[PDB]
Amino acid sequence: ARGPKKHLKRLAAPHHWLLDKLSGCYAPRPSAGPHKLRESLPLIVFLRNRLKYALNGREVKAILMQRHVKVDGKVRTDTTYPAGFMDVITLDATNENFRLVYDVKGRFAVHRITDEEASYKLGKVKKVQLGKKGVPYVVTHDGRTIRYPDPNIKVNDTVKIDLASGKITDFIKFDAGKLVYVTGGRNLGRIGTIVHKERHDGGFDLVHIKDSLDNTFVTRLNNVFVIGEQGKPYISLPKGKGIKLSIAEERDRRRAQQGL
Amino acid sequence: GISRDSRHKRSATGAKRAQFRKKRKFELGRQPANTKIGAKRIHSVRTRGGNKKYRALRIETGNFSWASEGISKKTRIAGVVYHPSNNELVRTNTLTKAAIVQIDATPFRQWFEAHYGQTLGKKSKNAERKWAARAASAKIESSVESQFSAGRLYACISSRPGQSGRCDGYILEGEELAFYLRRLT
Amino acid sequence: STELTVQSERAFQKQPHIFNNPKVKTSKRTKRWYKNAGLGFKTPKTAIEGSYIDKKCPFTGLVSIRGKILTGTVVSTKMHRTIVIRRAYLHYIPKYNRYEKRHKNVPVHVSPAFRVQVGDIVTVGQCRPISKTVRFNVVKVSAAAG
Amino acid sequence: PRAPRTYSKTYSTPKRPYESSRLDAELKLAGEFGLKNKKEIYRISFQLSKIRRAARDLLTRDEKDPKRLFEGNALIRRLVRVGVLSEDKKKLDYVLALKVEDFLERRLQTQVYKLGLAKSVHHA
Amino acid sequence: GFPMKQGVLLPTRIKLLLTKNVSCYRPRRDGERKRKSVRGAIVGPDLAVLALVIVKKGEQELEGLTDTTVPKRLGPKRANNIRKFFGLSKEDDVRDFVIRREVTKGEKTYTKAPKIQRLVTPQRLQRKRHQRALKVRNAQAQREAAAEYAQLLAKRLSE
RNA sequence: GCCCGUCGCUAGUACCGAUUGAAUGGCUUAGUGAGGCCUCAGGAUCUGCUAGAGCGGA
RNA sequence: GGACUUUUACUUUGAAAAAAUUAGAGUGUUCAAAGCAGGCGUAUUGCUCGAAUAUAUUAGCAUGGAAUAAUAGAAUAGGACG
RNA sequence: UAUCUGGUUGAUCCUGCCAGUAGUCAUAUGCUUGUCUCAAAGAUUAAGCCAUGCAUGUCUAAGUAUAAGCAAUUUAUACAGUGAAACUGCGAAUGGCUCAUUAAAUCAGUUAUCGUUUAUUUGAUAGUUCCUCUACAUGGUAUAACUGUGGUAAUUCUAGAGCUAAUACAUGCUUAAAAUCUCGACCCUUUGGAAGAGAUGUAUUUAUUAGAUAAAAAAUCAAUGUCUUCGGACUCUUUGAUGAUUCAUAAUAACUUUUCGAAUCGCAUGGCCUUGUGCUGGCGAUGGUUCAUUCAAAUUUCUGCCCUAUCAACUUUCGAUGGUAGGAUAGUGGCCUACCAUGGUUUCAACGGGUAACGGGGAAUAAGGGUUCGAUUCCGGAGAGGGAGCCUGAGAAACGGCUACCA
Ligand SMILES: NC[C@H]1O[C@H](O[C@H]2[C@H](O[C@@H]3O[C@H](CO)[C@@H](O)[C@H](N)[C@H]3O)[C@@H](O)[C@H](N)C[C@@H]2N)[C@H](N)[C@@H](O)[C@@H]1O
Ligand SMILES: [Mg+2]
Ligand SMILES: [Mg+2]
Ligand SMILES: [Mg+2]
Ligand SMILES: [Mg+2]
Ligand SMILES: [Mg+2]
Ligand SMILES: [Mg+2]
Ligand SMILES: [Mg+2]
Ligand SMILES: [Mg+2]
Ligand SMILES: [Mg+2]
Ligand SMILES: [Mg+2]
Ligand SMILES: [Mg+2]
Ligand SMILES: [Mg+2]
Ligand SMILES: [Mg+2]
Ligand SMILES: [Mg+2]
Ligand SMILES: [Mg+2]
Ligand SMILES: [Mg+2]
Ligand SMILES: [Mg+2]
Ligand SMILES: [Mg+2]
Ligand SMILES: [Mg+2]
Ligand SMILES: [Mg+2]
Ligand SMILES: [Mg+2]
Ligand SMILES: [Mg+2]
Ligand SMILES: [Mg+2]
Ligand SMILES: [Mg+2]
Ligand SMILES: [Mg+2]
Ligand SMILES: [Mg+2]
Ligand SMILES: [Mg+2]
Ligand SMILES: [Mg+2]
Ligand SMILES: [Mg+2]
Ligand SMILES: [Mg+2]
Ligand SMILES: [Mg+2]
Ligand SMILES: [Mg+2]
Ligand SMILES: [Mg+2]
Ligand SMILES: [Mg+2]
Ligand SMILES: [Mg+2]
Ligand SMILES: [Mg+2]
Ligand SMILES: [Mg+2]
Ligand SMILES: [Mg+2]
Ligand SMILES: [Mg+2]
Ligand SMILES: [Mg+2]
Ligand SMILES: [Mg+2]
Ligand SMILES: [Mg+2]
Ligand SMILES: [Mg+2]
Ligand SMILES: [Mg+2]
Ligand SMILES: [Mg+2]
Repeated sequence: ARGPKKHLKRLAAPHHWLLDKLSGCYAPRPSAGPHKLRESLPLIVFLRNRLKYALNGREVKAILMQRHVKVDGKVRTDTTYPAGFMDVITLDATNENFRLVYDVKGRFAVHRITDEEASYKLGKVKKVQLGKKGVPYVVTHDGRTIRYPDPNIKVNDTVKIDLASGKITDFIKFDAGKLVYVTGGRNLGRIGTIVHKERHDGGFDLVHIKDSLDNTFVTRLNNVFVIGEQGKPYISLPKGKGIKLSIAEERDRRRAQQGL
Repeated sequence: GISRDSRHKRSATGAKRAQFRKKRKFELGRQPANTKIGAKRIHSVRTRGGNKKYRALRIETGNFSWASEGISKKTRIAGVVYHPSNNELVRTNTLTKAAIVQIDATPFRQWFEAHYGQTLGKKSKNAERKWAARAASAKIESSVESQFSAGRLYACISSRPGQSGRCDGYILEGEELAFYLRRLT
Repeated sequence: STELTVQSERAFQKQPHIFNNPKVKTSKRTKRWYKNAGLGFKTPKTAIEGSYIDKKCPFTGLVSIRGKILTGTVVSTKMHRTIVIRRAYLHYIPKYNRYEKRHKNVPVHVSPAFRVQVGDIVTVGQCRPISKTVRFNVVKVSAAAG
Repeated sequence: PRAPRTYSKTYSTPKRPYESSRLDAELKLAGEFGLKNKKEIYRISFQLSKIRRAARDLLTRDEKDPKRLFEGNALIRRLVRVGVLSEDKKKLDYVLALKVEDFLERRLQTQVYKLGLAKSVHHA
Repeated sequence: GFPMKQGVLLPTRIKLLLTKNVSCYRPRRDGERKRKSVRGAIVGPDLAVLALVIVKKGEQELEGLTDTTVPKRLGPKRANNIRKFFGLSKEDDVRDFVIRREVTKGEKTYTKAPKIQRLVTPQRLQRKRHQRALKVRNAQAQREAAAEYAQLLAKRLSE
């Protein structure tokens, strides 16, 4: 194919972007960046498609060229920039602070968080490894590399990152009864406790989960993100707390509150 | 050019395969530098992704480690003596990995007769202090020591002059020096 | 499967960077390096007490076992340090709601420290390409009925 | 390379083209309800075929099946909202007895005549 | 109209594969080579024009040549080239020495001059200061967290 | 009553067939062999360092 | 307390599973094919539900089951437990 | 949405096909044609041939302006607005098009990299630099555009003469302290000491060493470091990740036509006191080595393709299967070479032949089971008249790049 594909055909876009069928041949094609492209949310989907602040793509750049948007505390100028899970997106004039966090339907949800707690984020350590000169380091899902971490931080643990200095502050181990966010698969968006991690040598350890409603479900270890201690989330959850109402139960709540 | 692909080969069942596509650079092969013994001549090769490589077509003077003694010296590489793959490489004195070449002794004799105070197989206190302590470590193989008489040591090239541009080896010791001394004879 | 006297080859057989100092007298004339395979595969005794080299050996060699782990009966021992497994299976033809007997012949590399013959159901695991047909390496052996 | 615009046909033709008893009944439905051509009859015979099919597929599923309940009700809830299914015929066994005039009755065609406003279906 | 190529010998035209940094070809894109006819280096009657350059001058004056002298179009630009031109010192501050040229609007003579490059300026010396400080500052802070971890390691060995 | 086959007429289809009959496409033997690439050379003309003589570099 | 399939086939549950399309929930594009829109309210600086769900298993991976159907084992004991 | 009906007899019941019947994202054609919404469209035949035009170019406050450019008016006597040309950088390897090739190939689902390359993005990361006086308040040439002299019927042809720039090209300064290693002048003889000389950034190549630990305790040979109720006491002896490694990482000795370690730019003009063009100093840009990440790539496991036996044996000259070694590659590997074996596939259909064959998502038909189709909107593959070659570059075996043969 001779080199990097620079185009994303619409309809080959990720569905959790929720891009309409018509209106163009193409989708934004997230830039290379902190998140993997099928798992990220290009700034243009956020501003125009989500927040409705911009209409054209031409407007989206006008906004961004003004430096009206930061991500994880820095000005990001890239139209297609790949913001993703646990990113911040501070729009200063308008005084809004968000965090990118999943729907119970799998979709990056608009979630407004306080002016603080924008001051930090949760990375889930991907590998921990001994760098050269003798310095160990930890790498997160978002691609952050932080030297000199706690020796008790292990792969699959999560981490609290300051975002002003970088600088990990405390952390959570990965083990039973921890509060967990499901970052992919059928159950993407559900939140819950642990119970059991069924290990398999050679690959694909399963993590069984139990949410607040005493519902049980499994995904792979990779799909599990550690967000805190039971009933004690370290970041603001969005409405409904990753609960997964049944389709019938969804119909009841709709026609409950609509009408009377 | 040279293609390294597997598709040009017959299949396991022995059927002949039809050509699927045109040769691609990423399967490219290159022509062997047959490195020889002479004035240093080394050409770079710009390989996949930036990435220079170094073809050594003419070399003398390379780095050989004396494993038991724990030191390395830089010597002349007099010639090639054996080679397992192709005896023509011995004929043509071609430097490749697994060479089995002769090298200059004198940087090794110069380091022994300094370090250990002794000679090979015929004052200043602080110097005599170390010479006495390091003894009882001063006995090496008779099969090695006897070489120093001739001025040339049997060694084997450990690097790939065609890739690194360095002709580098270790002086033959141990059981391995017995094997090659037997083939040599 | 068969092996020579150790050094039969025009080149010196030894393991890489496994060095025994002639300045230091020893009991065992040659240092030997082994490794645990993993996956609960027990590196057998012949592996550690042999003199054999076989850099393609899962233990004592530089290959590593990762990927699929297959089992199959050993139909040809005739090659040197490799053999041929016949894996049997039954394929489903949905129209006829029934199965058909198929099979596949897999070349695999049989380390010394295994003495294998036809019969001899064998466990084997994916090693990376060895030669052109060989992706699998003998790991565990079970006995023959006849 | 623009996303394809999907579409579907709304009607179906009868298997035997020449049937006196069926060609009469279609004429009748044409005259009572002021219809244009057999195609309009046909479009409705189609809707009915699709709804009876989904019902059939639901009624072979065990009752209290989440799918049977969820899709069963919603089918019935739409059929009532238009006035095709009676204030209670509301079980699925009844939609299977539903027929074409029940749909044909709900045409803005037929409602403009049904209450005043017209004094004909053709005036309607 | 085909040019000569230096040192190809021959009194004829040949067809050669030409590269960048070779006379008679200007590559139209990067890595492009082209096969072009080129005329030998050896003089023959088939040359339309033979270009020669005067080495040692003869007795009488050549009318359009030895007589009229024609100016260089531009004067020095880089700092030390100005210095090398006039024979100045390292301490001599080129600046006021540089050549200017007068241009009239219709009514206004104005002058213009180059922008000296490789000039030693307050800005440049500041940039050196900032980087040096950045180096040593970071190298100390890199020791700081480093000894700080070494303690936290001995503190987790107690834990 | 049915009904078979040679013979004879007309039309159509394939078949055997001298012609070492012809055409197109794939794979080829052998001889020859363009071109770039690698490599041994060559050194038009330019340059460095130590009137001179000398040692390199492109 | 954590780990036996002798070796299978078979069967259950699950994970991992692109959108489009197919089935289907919601939604008056004036109906409709469609589309993923929209719905309230003072319309003065607003509020808000959505964008479900179901679905190849051939093969692989994880798993609960042991009927059926294969299969291995002590006989010149060179058998098992200690 | 599980349906038939007409045609063999004088009649009869069958067999059985022909005929009717219904759909077709299924193409053509004929006759007919008013409205709204929607919209396939030179695939089939000829991956047959093509006039002409167009489809790839690109500049910020921030690499290079002496335009004999334009406007200015600066505060302007180094430069300072705007700004052609040209350099330098980047892109042109994306798209779009087509279905010729292709039948274990492609492709799908599923693995593999402990088997590799990766411009870029995002996050990290650099006090060590021929010191056998030497610019570091900053080394050196060289060119374009341009000026002028020219050749050709002709082209995005260019010769020869003169100028002048850089984040082009080519060079090259450096900054704390310690510790540890060799050599060793001398102290003088003892459990015996040491002044001082060098070496030590990073990367490259090789050898060697550590990276431990499944339960314990002693003996000696050699070497060797730290306490000393000065005799010997000896220390509870500091060590990551993986199912698994010769892994991450570190040490020793060296090696190198020595990789990198800012001679770069834009905005700001703040602060010290000895007031010197002194010293210091802010927010950005562009670079730079390594690592990680991201966008990828290359191989790769398992199972799965249509008709054919009027294809039964196939594969190994000339690599066929495997072993060793080397070479090569980014890297695995018969990818290739040398040597050595004789293997490898096959009625559970090998091998060959055919395909009006790119694979898949999917499409038509609607009891069910099935039958037929899928050039073509998405994904993957292939090609750019046929073949092969290769240049640039992170990436091409590119074709709106080159070289050559054929047409
Ligand atoms: N040049 C190609 C096009 O030409 C016409 O456009 C029509 C146009 O369609 C446009 O294209 C889009 C895609 O088809 C529509 O979705 C838009 N609403 C509209 O702006 C219609 O809205 C007009 N009423 C008629 C006009 N001739 C055809 N009828 C289209 O079918 C066709 O694709
Ligand atoms: Mg949208
Ligand atoms: Mg594991
Ligand atoms: Mg010789
Ligand atoms: Mg071990
Ligand atoms: Mg639909
Ligand atoms: Mg400058
Ligand atoms: Mg006739
Ligand atoms: Mg003839
Ligand atoms: Mg619906
Ligand atoms: Mg609708
Ligand atoms: Mg199965
Ligand atoms: Mg039975
Ligand atoms: Mg009859
Ligand atoms: Mg009749
Ligand atoms: Mg009759
Ligand atoms: Mg009759
Ligand atoms: Mg029919
Ligand atoms: Mg109108
Ligand atoms: Mg309309
Ligand atoms: Mg036409
Ligand atoms: Mg065509
Ligand atoms: Mg393309
Ligand atoms: Mg075939
Ligand atoms: Mg795939
Ligand atoms: Mg150095
Ligand atoms: Mg210090
Ligand atoms: Mg040990
Ligand atoms: Mg050095
Ligand atoms: Mg060099
Ligand atoms: Mg003063
Ligand atoms: Mg791939
Ligand atoms: Mg090899
Ligand atoms: Mg290789
Ligand atoms: Mg081999
Ligand atoms: Mg075809
Ligand atoms: Mg299907
Ligand atoms: Mg049927
Ligand atoms: Mg297709
Ligand atoms: Mg076609
Ligand atoms: Mg088409
Ligand atoms: Mg191509
Ligand atoms: Mg064509
Ligand atoms: Mg192209
Ligand atoms: Mg081409
Ligand atoms: Mg073109």
